Amino acid sequence: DSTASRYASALADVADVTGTLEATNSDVEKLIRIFSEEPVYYFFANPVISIDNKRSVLDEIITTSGLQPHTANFINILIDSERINLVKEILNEFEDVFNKITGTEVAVVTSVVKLENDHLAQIAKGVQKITGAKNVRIKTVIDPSLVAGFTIRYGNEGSKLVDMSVKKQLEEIAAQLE
Amino acid sequence: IRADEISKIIRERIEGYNREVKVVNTGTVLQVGDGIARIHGLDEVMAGELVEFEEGTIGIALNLESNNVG
Amino acid sequence: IRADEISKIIRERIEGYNREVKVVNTGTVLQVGDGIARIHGLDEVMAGELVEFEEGTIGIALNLESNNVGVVLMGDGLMIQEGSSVKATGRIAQIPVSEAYLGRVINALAKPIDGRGEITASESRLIESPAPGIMSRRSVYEPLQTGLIAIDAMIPVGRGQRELIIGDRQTGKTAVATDTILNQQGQNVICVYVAIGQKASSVAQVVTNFQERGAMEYTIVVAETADSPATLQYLAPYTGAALAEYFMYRERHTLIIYDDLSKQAQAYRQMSLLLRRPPGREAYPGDVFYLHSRLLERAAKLSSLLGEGSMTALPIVETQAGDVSAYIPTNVISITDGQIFLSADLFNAGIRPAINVGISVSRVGSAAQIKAMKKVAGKLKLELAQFAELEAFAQFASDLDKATQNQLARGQRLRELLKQPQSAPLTVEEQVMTIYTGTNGYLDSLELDQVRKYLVELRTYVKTNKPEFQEIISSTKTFTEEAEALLKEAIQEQMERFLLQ
Amino acid sequence: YKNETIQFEQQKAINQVRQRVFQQALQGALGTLNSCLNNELHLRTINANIGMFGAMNEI
Amino acid sequence: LEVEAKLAEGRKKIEVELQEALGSLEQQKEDTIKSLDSQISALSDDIVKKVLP
Amino acid sequence: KNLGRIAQIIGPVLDVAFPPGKMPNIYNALIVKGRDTAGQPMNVTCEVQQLLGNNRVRAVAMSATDGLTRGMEVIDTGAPLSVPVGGATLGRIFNVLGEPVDNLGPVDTRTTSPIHRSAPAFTQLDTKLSIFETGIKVVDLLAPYRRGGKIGLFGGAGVGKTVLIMELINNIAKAHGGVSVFGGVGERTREGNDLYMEMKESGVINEQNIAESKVALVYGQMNEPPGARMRVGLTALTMAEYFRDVNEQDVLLFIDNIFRFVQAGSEVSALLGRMPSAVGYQPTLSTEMGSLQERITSTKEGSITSIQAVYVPADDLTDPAPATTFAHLDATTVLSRGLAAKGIYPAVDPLDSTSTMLQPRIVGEEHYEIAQRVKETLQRYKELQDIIAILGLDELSEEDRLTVARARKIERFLSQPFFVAEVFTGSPGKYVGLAETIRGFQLILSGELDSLPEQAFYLVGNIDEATAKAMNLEMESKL
Amino acid sequence: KKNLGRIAQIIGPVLDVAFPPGKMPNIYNALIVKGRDTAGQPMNVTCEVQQLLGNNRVRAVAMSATDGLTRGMEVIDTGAPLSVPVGGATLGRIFNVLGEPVDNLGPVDTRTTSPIHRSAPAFTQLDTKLSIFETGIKVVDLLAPYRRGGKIGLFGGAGVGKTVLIMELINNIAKAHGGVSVFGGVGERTREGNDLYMEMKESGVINEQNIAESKVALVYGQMNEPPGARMRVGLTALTMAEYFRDVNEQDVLLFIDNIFRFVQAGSEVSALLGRMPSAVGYQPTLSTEMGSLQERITSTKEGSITSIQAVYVPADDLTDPAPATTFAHLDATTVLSRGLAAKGIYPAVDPLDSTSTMLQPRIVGEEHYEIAQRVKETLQRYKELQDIIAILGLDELSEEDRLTVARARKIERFLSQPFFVAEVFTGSPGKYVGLAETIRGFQLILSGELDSLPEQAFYLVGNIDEATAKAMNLEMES
Ligand SMILES: Nc1ncnc2c1ncn2[C@@H]1O[C@H](COP(=O)(O)OP(=O)(O)OP(=O)(O)O)[C@@H](O)[C@H]1O
Ligand SMILES: Nc1ncnc2c1ncn2[C@@H]1O[C@H](COP(=O)(O)OP(=O)(O)OP(=O)(O)O)[C@@H](O)[C@H]1O
Ligand SMILES: Nc1ncnc2c1ncn2[C@@H]1O[C@H](COP(=O)(O)OP(=O)(O)O)[C@@H](O)[C@H]1O
Repeated sequence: DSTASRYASALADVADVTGTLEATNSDVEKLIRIFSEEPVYYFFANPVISIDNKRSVLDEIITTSGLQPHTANFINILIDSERINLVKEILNEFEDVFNKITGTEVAVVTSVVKLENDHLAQIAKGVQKITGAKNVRIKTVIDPSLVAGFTIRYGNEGSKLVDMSVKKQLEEIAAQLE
Repeated sequence: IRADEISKIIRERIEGYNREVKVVNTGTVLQVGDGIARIHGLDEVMAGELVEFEEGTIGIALNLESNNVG
Repeated sequence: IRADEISKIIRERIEGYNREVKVVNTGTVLQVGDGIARIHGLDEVMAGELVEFEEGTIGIALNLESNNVGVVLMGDGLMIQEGSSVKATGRIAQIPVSEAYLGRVINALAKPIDGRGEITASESRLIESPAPGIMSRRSVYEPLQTGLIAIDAMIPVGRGQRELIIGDRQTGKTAVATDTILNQQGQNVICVYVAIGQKASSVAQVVTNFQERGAMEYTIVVAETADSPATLQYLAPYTGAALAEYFMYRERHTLIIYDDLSKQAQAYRQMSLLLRRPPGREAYPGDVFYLHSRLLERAAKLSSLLGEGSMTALPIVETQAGDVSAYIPTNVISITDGQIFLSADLFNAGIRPAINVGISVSRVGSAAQIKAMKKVAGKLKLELAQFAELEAFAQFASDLDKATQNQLARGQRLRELLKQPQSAPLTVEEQVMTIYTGTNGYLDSLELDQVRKYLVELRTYVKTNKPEFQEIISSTKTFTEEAEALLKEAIQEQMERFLLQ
Repeated sequence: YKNETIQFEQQKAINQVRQRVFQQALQGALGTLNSCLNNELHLRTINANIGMFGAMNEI
Repeated sequence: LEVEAKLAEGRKKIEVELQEALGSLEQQKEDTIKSLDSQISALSDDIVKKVLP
Repeated sequence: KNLGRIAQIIGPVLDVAFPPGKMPNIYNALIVKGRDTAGQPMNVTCEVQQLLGNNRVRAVAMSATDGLTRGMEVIDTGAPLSVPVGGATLGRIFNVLGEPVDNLGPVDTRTTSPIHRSAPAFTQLDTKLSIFETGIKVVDLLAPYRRGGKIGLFGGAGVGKTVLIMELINNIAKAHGGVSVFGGVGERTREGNDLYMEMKESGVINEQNIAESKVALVYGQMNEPPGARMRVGLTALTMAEYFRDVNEQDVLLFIDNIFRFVQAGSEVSALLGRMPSAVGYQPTLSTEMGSLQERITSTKEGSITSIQAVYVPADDLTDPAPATTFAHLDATTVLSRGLAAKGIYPAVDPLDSTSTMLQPRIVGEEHYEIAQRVKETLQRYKELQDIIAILGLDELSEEDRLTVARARKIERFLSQPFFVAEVFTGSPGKYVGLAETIRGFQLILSGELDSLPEQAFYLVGNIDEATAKAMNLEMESKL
Repeated sequence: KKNLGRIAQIIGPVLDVAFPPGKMPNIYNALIVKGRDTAGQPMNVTCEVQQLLGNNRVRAVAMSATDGLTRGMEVIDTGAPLSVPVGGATLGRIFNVLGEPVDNLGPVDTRTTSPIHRSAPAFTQLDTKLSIFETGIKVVDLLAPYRRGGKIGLFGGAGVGKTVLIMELINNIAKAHGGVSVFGGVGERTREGNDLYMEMKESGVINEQNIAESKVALVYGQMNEPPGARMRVGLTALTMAEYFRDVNEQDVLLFIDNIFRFVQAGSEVSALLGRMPSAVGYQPTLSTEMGSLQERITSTKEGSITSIQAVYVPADDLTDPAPATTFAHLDATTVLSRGLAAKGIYPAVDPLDSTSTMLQPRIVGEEHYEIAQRVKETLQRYKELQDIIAILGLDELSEEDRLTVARARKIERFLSQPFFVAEVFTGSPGKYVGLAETIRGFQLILSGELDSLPEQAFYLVGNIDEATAKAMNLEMES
């Protein structure tokens, strides 16, 4: 319930009531793509440089990159209310707030081997059963330290997490010495 | 941490910024409890101007911070 | 014997393991600084769950926000990488319990720090098991013995009653605690000397004295190194409380010695401060009241419906410069069953123990002490209070009234009865003997400074000549005319023996 | 008490030998991980993940 | 003084006996723990079979 | 819905969130339920004080913080908490939320008054002033209560206040045929238990058959959260309120301690995002005492007489909670560590303790002269005593040397034993009549019984018994 | 070798360093910073981590003067906790907060080094014997016996002869018993540090040549030092001491003075760490840090680390927490009341609170126990009469109480131990006393053998026979 989280919530809520849901989604994707470079991020983050020049630059980038007027108006409010210093975590949490309001449950299931995509859909259906979420945005990455087992991680960010790779060995080496 | 960090007023804000003006007519609560309340709006409010509350339980305002009047 | 048989037990522990479907809450640790771990993620974590790190220095989750969770480091985690998968344990700070603890120096994570070997234990006692119920419990109607004279004389302790020792430093608080522990040698009393936040050399000294006195066969010392993390240093009294609950819940009445509790408040203060939970007054967090409330209210007397045992408590709190208006000795006096003081003046002035009953008080009274001492000297507490005032009044000693002269020399000799040597725990029947010797004015005519010698002569004389007295009264708890007769008889005899000479 | 300290050391040494045997178990497990094929043991991992997925839906 | 010094001497002798018995037990335990490395390989293989399904 | 999440839990403060469809009002009972450590259907009740924006609210819980975990459901009852009140709600001991904690049969929960309510305006307050005698010597002499008033036990560090309440309840619960109620508010639980045992003993609970019990006990633990303790007084007050308006009988309240309630309010207010105040407390102390001491008022509809224990920490008066509690009291009894140290009980310095009902015309203009003479010689002695402690009584001049011994007898004479305190004293107490009191004091202050030894006045109920003990003391001066 | 990178923030003493996101260093480990200077970019900036603070950033404590460095300096993670030279390399060498020899001698051999801090020693690795040795200062030897291997607390305010009492104690036990004698100076007046260093050089317990024959390891930390340095020198000195008690397996004499300055450095660094304050001003963690510095002192199964710690009681406030932790944490409290020094006794030690658990009959002999008793009862009674005798004069007492006041002031001036090192300060070449004195001066005072010689006739003389000879001299001069 941070400031970045609640500003993200305001943006996702105006997108949800205005029907600009996925438009603002792709828009914040390209927006954080633009904020990836620290020159322009520092240009906005510096409070020394003049606010009218900053506003002109923002509206300029808005017109050029062809963005939603909602996120345009939003980041104008952000530079006005000075919280443009925080846009990194603002948008980085806004994607997840959008995922929340769209119910899409991002679940990073790492493992040691690139699992069969049917089994990805299988555990996707299983975790949608255990969650009730709209989507389960299945995410995978090869982890070598994980020995063999499936290693899910779901919930809000990384809260709920099941493994079978080293956790099996951890079970054995824990419970043996007791 | 900021004042009026409530995202409902900010939803209204990002809907209807597109002007350079105020909100001076009336306002809404932002925060309330223990007989005090931090409220939004009615920007011209005199120092100690009485406040016509909802449910008529009127009060006087002494904190009048930027986005939030107490 | 090693590596020659244990392979089959290795197979037994391996084969038949869980391979569970345990979905767990797991947190990526964000902000560890100075004994705390403000951890990112970790949503469904019960406040009070132990949280397993990379390390093994587990931690209790005390506070929790919308983003972070205030988690402490029971065991200081000296190396924890940021973003480490710090999952909870699910269970809530449970404590294993057995009668095989009876002697092992045990750490707050239930761990034997005795060197005696690990303990098998079955139950999982909660760390916040609440107080016993209001209707469920009986009044403290039964005596529990001090071994020290003046406390059982005026300000009685009772089984289930939670008297509070208090006083300045270096005035024998831990000493009178251990004395009233190893008083309990045949009273079926478990003692739990929970040592908190002091010298491990001191706790080694007290377990040395316990090994001398044999009392470490049944007592359980929860040590707390001063280097132990302050989360552990405040946690340990809750562990001792639940461990004594383990024995009181069967039938077995017990006693506990927190030692001290002021360091518990200080360590808990440190944890709450690093947790940024804001301080109340005197820079403490406000709810040290609540902490000690939950502690001491877990110490009471059972009734017959659930086991009629007791958990009489002795939480020593430390007060600097003889104050009472220090914040923790202001909370604990409201939440204790009366308080006893050890003034530095009374200790260094020979009254050892130093319980000046002018400020000392036991707020359940005679119903928690024996009927014999009741019928003898219920009144002696207030008599000695008047003697204390009048002896302060007898500073103006020019022409004292003859009656107040009798009263002052009387209470003088009474106060001299309340002198006792170092670690000489008198029989409670002997306390009845000396209390009747005082209350019946035999010593009034006698020598005023040789009353200690009169008493040791008298107690040897009765313990030899008429030991039937102490057993008949200990079987009846009642000061009868037989007790009177044997008493005054040996009184005439030993009064003769010490008059000549 | 000193006699009991000997049995304390005995149980501690039994646990220490058990810990060294668990280190040897970690060694043999790493050897089996090396001799756990990137396709065969991967297929075993996928099948075990599918069975664990059925267990998860049951959970 | 007599009984106290006698018991102190007896306690010193018993402490010597405890030190000797403890050294003997610890040396025998370390010897037997270094011993029997084959059961370690066998139990490691059994753990491999338990973990790998 | 109204189902929300609990975003932050820090101590017994619970930051509950809610969807923007519903954000409930203040003071409303919220109940997270169905969860515990054992998978139990354990519920926790939590009421709301501050609602911190974004449709979220920080609440205080009336049961322990353990059990419930952030991101959990919560069912607000759409209403402020309501306490089961009625004559069926006598006898049994019950919770702050009203659940019978006597562990036998629950009372019939059908008439539940809301726990937070309006305070009676003074147009409803019974302005009828009245006099009360309660049989305890120093009180019914010098701090005579109003049968209708508010009665304060300004106690020190656990000295004579609770035993005073036990004695006084024992003496007046039978006396007042109307309803009575003890409110155990943060009381020490084993001494509330001892009180409950004494009510079982003296049959005021009538343990074999209840709801004829004109006494009604409600208790809240020390070990309970301060969220419980900061409303248990409101629970007891509402039970008395129901009996004062609906039943509109003579109602008797004995809450202990009010400062427990104050400390619990301070305790949660530090947590629930609010500043501190002057030493001790919350900045809402005055309004807390306002709610209480405006709701405990003898009404023109129905009388009430609430006594209440006030433990001051550090045993003083400049402390802010007694600095407003005196301002909200009318029958003040202030105990003293000094008079407890000299064993004199109740250890009230009569200097500090006064009452509005000590007017001469309303106590009897000779009783008032008794009271004035005792207060005069007593205060002069309490002045003189340090000069004594440096220059000797025998030096300290005769026209005051008589008065020092006189008032020195006076205070110990008005130390009188209690029928329960005999466990602490040795002799069973006495229920003293005020005529006997003023008679004995008209002997002492005049200087008729200046022949008696002073300790003949020690711990004696009546002055004729003091003469009897005096003859016994003289007899033993011979023997 | 480990993570290189950049300091992102420096805030006076404290510093916040960012790092590669992969591996942050340990907590409590050290790391140097290269940084810059005027001439050369020396590794003078040693540093030590305190709090990993988000965003792959660690908030860390400095050890030296920390101007001239900036954000973005080339920080070097050394990974390990702060190592420090140990061994015979210590012996005699006056080395500094990180172990480097600042005695203008050779850089000591790093072949044996040890980390700065470690775990607490074990419940079993505590000793058992209540060890007692005397010193030669009679008030101590009367009523505050010294748990050797335990902790010996020196309390008092400022300007009350506490450092001077430590100089006298080390002046005795430097050539008295005990093996290696590790003095540490936590926040010492550095001119006085080199002063007693020169006293070691002149007294020869330390060695000019062949310095590895010293049994003395004077690792001072001067008062001038930055708060990290003052915060760490205690851990350095105790690392030396535990090194010797585990490797020399020696009874180590552990003069340290004064650890209040250490915990004040802790308070000062916490105030920039942003940890919320505590009682009256200090760090919230004073309890645990004093617990560290105490519990890592023990008398081992073989090394009785006798520690003689001073605590600067600030403004003579006993209820301050910086005392209130320590004299729970130690054995022999010795508070030095300033008003006694105002009267003019040196040392200025009350009997009432200056105490020990060594004062037990079954340790000191019941005879010496009751000796100390019969002193203490009388002097406590004298205080109880003092606070009402000062008002309203002398003779309003009894004959008994008048005689008791006389005899109590007899013991009082009788405990005026003339100090052997204080000759250069006052003029009197001090005296040495022992257990025959400890019994006999008490015995003559309490029996009433010496009962007519005036209050000057046992003033500033240790030996009671010396008091008799002084009485003879002053009676002769009339
Ligand atoms: N009856 C007694 N006779 C003589 N000495 C006593 C008696 N009771 C206690 N003492 C002494 O009190 C001294 C201090 O003991 P203790 O440590 O319990 O005091 P304390 O105030 O608890 O100190 P701390 O709080 O630092 O532990 C001991 O040396 C002990 O000898
Ligand atoms: N025992 C003593 N003998 C002679 N002179 C003394 C003694 N104690 C104090 N003085 C005088 O008082 C001055 C300062 O007192 P003192 O040296 O005791 O404080 P200190 O030792 O510096 O205290 P600390 O070391 O705790 O800071 C000394 O310079 C000396 O002149
Ligand atoms: N002179 C006295 N008369 C009666 N009780 C006394 C006296 N002195 C001390 N007490 C004790 O004080 C206790 C009552 O203290 P009180 O303030 O009433 O309750 P609490 O201590 O719980 O606040 C009694 O239990 C009794 O043992």
